[PDB]
Amino acid sequence: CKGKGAPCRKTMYDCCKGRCGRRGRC
Repeated sequence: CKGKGAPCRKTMYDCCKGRCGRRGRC
């Protein structure tokens, strides 16, 4: 999974601390 504050993938909610944000970061 991704990390909070780190640029996640605009694919889905891969963030380990929530979902991806519109700003490109979780």
